[PDB]
Amino acid sequence: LETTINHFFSRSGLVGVVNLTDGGTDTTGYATWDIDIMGFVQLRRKCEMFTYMRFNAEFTFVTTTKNGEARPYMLQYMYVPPGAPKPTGRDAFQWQTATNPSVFVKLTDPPAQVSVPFMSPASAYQWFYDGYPCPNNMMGTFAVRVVSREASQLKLQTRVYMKLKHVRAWVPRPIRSQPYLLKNFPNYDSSKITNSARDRSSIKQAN
Amino acid sequence: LETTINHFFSRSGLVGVVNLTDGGTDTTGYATWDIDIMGFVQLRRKCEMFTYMRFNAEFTFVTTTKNGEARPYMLQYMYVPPGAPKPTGRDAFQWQTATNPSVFVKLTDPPAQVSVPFMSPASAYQWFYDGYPCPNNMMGTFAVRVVSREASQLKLQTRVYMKLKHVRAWVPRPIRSQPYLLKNFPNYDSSKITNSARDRSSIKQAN
Amino acid sequence: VETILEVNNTTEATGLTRLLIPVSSQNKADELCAAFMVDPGRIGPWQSTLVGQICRYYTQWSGSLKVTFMFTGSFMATGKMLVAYSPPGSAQPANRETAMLGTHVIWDFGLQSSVSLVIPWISNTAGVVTLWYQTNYVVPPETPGEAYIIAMGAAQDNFTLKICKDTDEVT
Amino acid sequence: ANIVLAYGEWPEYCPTRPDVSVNRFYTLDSKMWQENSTGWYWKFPDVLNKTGVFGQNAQFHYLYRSGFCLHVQCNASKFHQGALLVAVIPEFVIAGRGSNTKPNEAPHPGFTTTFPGTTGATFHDPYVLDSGVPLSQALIYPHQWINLRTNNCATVIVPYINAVPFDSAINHSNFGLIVIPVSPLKYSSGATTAIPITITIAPLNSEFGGLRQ
Amino acid sequence: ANIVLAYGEWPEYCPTRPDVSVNRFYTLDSKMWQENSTGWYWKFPDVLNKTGVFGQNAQFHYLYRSGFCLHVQCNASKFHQGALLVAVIPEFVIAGRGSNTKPNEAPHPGFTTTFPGTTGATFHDPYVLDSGVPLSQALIYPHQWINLRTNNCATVIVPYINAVPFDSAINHSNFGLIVIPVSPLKYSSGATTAIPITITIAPLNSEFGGLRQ
Amino acid sequence: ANIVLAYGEWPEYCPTRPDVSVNRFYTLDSKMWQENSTGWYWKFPDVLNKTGVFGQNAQFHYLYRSGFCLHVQCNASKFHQGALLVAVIPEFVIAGRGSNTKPNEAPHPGFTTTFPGTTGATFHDPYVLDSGVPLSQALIYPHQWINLRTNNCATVIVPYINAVPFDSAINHSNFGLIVIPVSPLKYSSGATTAIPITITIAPLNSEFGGLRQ
Repeated sequence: LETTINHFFSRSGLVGVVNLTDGGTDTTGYATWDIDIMGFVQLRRKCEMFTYMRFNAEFTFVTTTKNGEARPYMLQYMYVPPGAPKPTGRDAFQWQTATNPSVFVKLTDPPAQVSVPFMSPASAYQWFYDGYPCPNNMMGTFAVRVVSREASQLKLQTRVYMKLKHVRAWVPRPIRSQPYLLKNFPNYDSSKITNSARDRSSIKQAN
Repeated sequence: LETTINHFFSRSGLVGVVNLTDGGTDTTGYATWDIDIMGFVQLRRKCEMFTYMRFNAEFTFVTTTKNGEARPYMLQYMYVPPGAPKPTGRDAFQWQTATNPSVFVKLTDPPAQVSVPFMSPASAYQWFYDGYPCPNNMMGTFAVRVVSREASQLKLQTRVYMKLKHVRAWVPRPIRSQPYLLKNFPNYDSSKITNSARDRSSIKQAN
Repeated sequence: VETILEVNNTTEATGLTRLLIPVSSQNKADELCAAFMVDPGRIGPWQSTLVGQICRYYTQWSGSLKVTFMFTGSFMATGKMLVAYSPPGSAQPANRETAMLGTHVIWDFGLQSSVSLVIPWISNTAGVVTLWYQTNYVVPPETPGEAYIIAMGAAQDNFTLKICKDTDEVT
Repeated sequence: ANIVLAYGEWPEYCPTRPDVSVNRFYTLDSKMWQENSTGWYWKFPDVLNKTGVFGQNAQFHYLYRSGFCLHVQCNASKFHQGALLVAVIPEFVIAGRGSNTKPNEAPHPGFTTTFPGTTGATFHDPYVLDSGVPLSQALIYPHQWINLRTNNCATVIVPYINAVPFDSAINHSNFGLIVIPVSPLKYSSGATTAIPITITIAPLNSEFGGLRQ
Repeated sequence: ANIVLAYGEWPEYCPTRPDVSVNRFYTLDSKMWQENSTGWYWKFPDVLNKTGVFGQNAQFHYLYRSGFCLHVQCNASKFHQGALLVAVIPEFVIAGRGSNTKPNEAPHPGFTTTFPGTTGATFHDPYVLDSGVPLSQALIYPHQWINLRTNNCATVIVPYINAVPFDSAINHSNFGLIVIPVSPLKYSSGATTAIPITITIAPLNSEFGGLRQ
Repeated sequence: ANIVLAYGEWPEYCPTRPDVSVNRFYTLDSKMWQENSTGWYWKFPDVLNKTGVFGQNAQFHYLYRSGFCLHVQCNASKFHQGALLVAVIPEFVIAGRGSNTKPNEAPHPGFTTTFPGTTGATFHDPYVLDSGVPLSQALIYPHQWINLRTNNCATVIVPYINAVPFDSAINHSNFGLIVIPVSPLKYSSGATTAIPITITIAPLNSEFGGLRQ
């Protein structure tokens, strides 16, 4: 039962890590993180085993401070859907928009948790698109800010844990053995090609 | 009703105690504790009364500070299944793995509580294995770390309380009367053998 | 799904020729040609197949396997070979008579050109598949006396996997 | 002959239907396979964008949907020896060969390498399929072995594999063909030093839409 | 005679079945029981790994499953007196005798002590069964009393007791036999100073698997 | 293929019966047949006295009775030419080569010549079958022609031919096999100079008796 796709993918791993400063002259405050599931090599190798995929996602935000102690401070997470403009500053108008859903949660509360459905104009996500427009499948954004009035003087460090749900896959393909070089390109190295089987002494042994 | 095995074993005793420093040059932070149920003599004497056993476990982590006051700090408990590698440092990659399940909980929250099922490749656990490969039955690991960014300067002291559940036993054997010398070996002392009945004056009395 | 094992994984080999077992007519009547292990989740020839990459994500496995050979050579060249499974326990066999007392299939080149041997019951030594020169590699005039044999391998309906775990091919 | 039906699905309909002049055996030129050859690949829906009625009705339209019936002959004498692996690959993305991690300094394949045309293109590293993926498990795709001592022909009926039921036939090559000489060619002196490989394709169940005059 | 059926289960099947030459009464050599004797124990599935067809078919195989029918005779004259306790013990692990708590400095039993073979081995401290466990409650196992004024025979039909239905018969002794002279041997002068003890075992329902030539 | 049933009788029973691990295709090593070769012969019930379970159950027993299913492959290219004669001979007694009429001065074949083992032995005078008997009428036995332009295989199902229904499998070779290149091997330069000959035998209907541990 633990060999199906729904158990091969559905497990709350760690996708991303977002920093935040909220300082003085560099009064950024916000921290946008374009969300793609190809961050860490493990999930990319498990997701490039297939050609087409379709899934919902559960997102869990676990926010700590620099040292680690957490004081009660309001935080706004904001999901910018595909096509909507990203926020530019801490207090721009793209923060008070009603289309962009927000989650208001304190630091002392349990970690935040939302769910994002299938949001592609095609019938399924495709990672290998042979042609000309990388494809145009996207999931959105997750800009986060400290809700306050007087500038907060702390630097947080959020973690974004993703779990896939209701996963369906199509057109299996072999597993990438060569190392990675870029994010959105399967570029390998021409020289120094690593063999898929470690060498042994001779062909008439069992090493 | 309180003489069955399910009431003879199912009671949340104390199995282990784990320390933690999270300091400077000895920046360990993590604290791994290989989990075996033969820690304290009482449970070992109650579990070596039988030859084969089969049970689920409930694990409760009660974490305090050195003095005892508890401030809100995020903590990660991580269950390393049998066969998976243990974490080596505080921020190694074995902490961001998706296979190893984790529990994120603060100090001010109620104590953590998880459940581990029967995880042996055989049909039941055996404590007495007459032969050559101690056997190869194992339960896993429970590495714990302070989730932070800037090093926490506190030293905690976790307690691991285990409760057995759905216990089944087979092939009863007599109760060990001699003292213990090792953990994984029933080595007794050749000299100074303690008698299983205290001495009295004569054989024709009732002392 | 059948998948070409990398049985020739020794050194001094280029990229593709690691997938081929060389058979020649210079080798003597009775001699060893090629031998390999069975364990798919082990550093060796089974690291290049697909079952050897999937059985790395899981920490326990069971069930039978199937190793199928295929002879790429001339049409006019015949000869016999002895494929031989030796179960776990003792080490690799030494002579052809010790191998033919274990599990063995006599595969010739005249009629059959692709033999298949089913390996029973293997789990987390693990078994040894040997491949011996039975008689010779005869070849008529004006024909190259050097051919290749591709080894392929897959699981069976009994193959069951347990305990999920992240792999270690990546860093 | 034995037909390997790709993914167990027949190419079916769902737009004009020519049904007369496009369901004919388009025969590509033969490739000369030699000792030191590496392999060949063909991006399909732009192989036939320059050949006759199918090219005319695929360039002047905007939407496209069809399957294919492939046929790969490789006729050699009874004294040659070797083996080919013919396999279709859905969404066969050619990777770039380099060791650069910067965006506009890393190499990328050109237009002639990604879309070879009606003359095909050869591999550079056939051990990694020019995509960083080892070919040893490339048998996960629909495939056949052309073994030069058992048969000389292969055939693949491949349906329409795409996420959108209609797509442009010019800016998106659906799937590719890859022939690879796993076992090299060997022959005694005095024989023909090169073996021809012939490919004929039939566009089963073609559908075209939105034609711009 | 009275038969004590171990744990109320008959040895049953679940692999080859000899059924002819291994279901015979293998008779071990007699042990000379004397005044100052201590006891004897036998690890069973490696007692018969050197004796004939069962040893051949248990060494050349890899998987093993069988029960046993034991028979322990102890024939003494009507003027001798004493008592024996014969008991089977599943997973009889011999402990080491010492007072060291360090891992590689604490004592451990050798290969000849853990696996005695077809000649058995004697105890050192029969009061603790050489396992730190008192023998007074060793009657929790299947057992009989050989009392030299009531009977001279004992028999134990013991089934297969293991967590895995197949296991190696060379690196894992399933269960052991232990004969212990609880009441010592006494006799007037002029009688036979030693009493023989004879053990015959029958491997009921043997099953072997995975034979490596 | 065409099977020549020896003497029109199937090997039948009449003692233990293994029926599992001895009814498998024992494959002997291939013999390199060349231009100047002479022939080969094999004494059967002592070919398999050193190979695995059949050798174990034939050395440790005293009575023996079985038939055999033979298979002789000889795979050559379509440019080689020649012919073999494969024939079984009941009670194939090797004669000695000499010209002496005195009892203890006349030559006699050694143990390695009469019982070759699992590696066979070659003839010295194939025209007289090394027995003073001309091979031209050796077609009186069960036999086949392995002609290298029609087939490459032969098979002989041979029953038990003996005057006593049980006999020792160590001191009495029942019957022998003889392959003889009647027409020599011919090939043009550049071809494989030696042709392999492979023999696989199956002990149909084996019966063993009187086993001495």
